[PDB]
Amino acid sequence: QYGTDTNSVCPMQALRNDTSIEDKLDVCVEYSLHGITGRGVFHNCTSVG
Amino acid sequence: NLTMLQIPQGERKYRSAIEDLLFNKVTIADPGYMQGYDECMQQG
Ligand SMILES: *[C@@H]1O[C@H](CO)[C@@H](O[C@@H]2O[C@H](CO)[C@@H](O[C@@H]3O[C@H](CO[C@H]4O[C@H](CO)[C@@H](O)[C@H](O[C@H]5O[C@H](CO)[C@@H](O)[C@H](O)[C@@H]5O[C@H]5O[C@H](CO)[C@@H](O)[C@H](O)[C@@H]5O)[C@@H]4O)[C@@H](O)[C@H](O[C@H]4O[C@H](CO)[C@@H](O)[C@H](O)[C@@H]4O[C@@H]4O[C@H](CO)[C@@H](O)[C@H](O)[C@H]4NC(C)=O)[C@@H]3O)[C@H](O)[C@H]2NC(C)=O)[C@H](O)[C@H]1NC(C)=O
Ligand SMILES: *[C@@H]1O[C@H](CO)[C@@H](O[C@@H]2O[C@H](CO)[C@@H](O)[C@H](O)[C@H]2NC(C)=O)[C@H](O)[C@H]1NC(C)=O
Ligand SMILES: *[C@@H]1O[C@H](CO)[C@@H](O)[C@H](O)[C@H]1NC(C)=O
Ligand SMILES: *[C@@H]1O[C@H](CO)[C@@H](O)[C@H](O)[C@H]1NC(C)=O
Repeated sequence: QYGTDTNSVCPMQALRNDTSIEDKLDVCVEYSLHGITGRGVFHNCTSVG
Repeated sequence: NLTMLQIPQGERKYRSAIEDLLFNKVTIADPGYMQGYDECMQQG
């Protein structure tokens, strides 16, 4: 199943070291957040949800 | 009395009073011709 949990199941071979977004704001990056992957542009915002 | 149809007499205005009243009752999105790309970059 895809996208039904806030955490994921991952094969060990797919794991990578964490990186920060602080020096990569407002530019297109590839992301992998707790198993959810994609491309996008990130900006600091007031918290909602 | 033709006041409502005339442009009032800083930078000069470009709308009469009645034109102002009409435009204020219509909701139109701003396309941002000058710098809309950066404004959208300021996401919210
Ligand atoms: C020969 O022809 C040329 C071409 O026609 C003539 O040149 C034009 O002359 C006029 C008059 O001098 C110039 O107008 C000024 O332009 C300023 C710059 O505007 C740009 O930047 C703005 C942000 O900084 C931006 O908002 C603006 O774009 C919005 O507005 C335009 C219309 O003006 C729309 O087409 C855009 O889509 C956009 O609209 C959105 O925002 C609007 C405003 O909220 C909404 O109404 C709209 O629905 C949209 O949501 C553009 O990119 C601009 O700053 C100047 O603004 C002042 O004057 C106008 C008109 O009186 C007021 O309405 C403003 O509020 C503001 O007022 C006061 O001005 C004085 C003096 O600057 C200032 O001291 C005071 O503090 C201001 N205070 C207030 C109350 O706000 C003004 O619009 C125009 O740019 C020229 N075009 C060029 C050079 O290409 C030329 O004169 C002709 N020659 C002869 C001899 O006739
Ligand atoms: C012509 O009509 C306009 C309205 O269409 C009059 O202007 C208004 O007058 C009232 C009362 O002084 C003000 O509160 C409004 O703000 C005015 N509206 C404007 C200036 O757009 C105007 O006084 C009339 N002229 C005469 C001489 O009858
Ligand atoms: C990832 O982090 C671990 C623990 O700090 C470290 O041992 C490893 O070398 C890091 N890998 C890379 C490629 O930097
Ligand atoms: C992001 O915004 C929040 C809330 O406005 C602020 O407290 C925080 O410090 C900002 N982050 C950075 C890295 O400046």
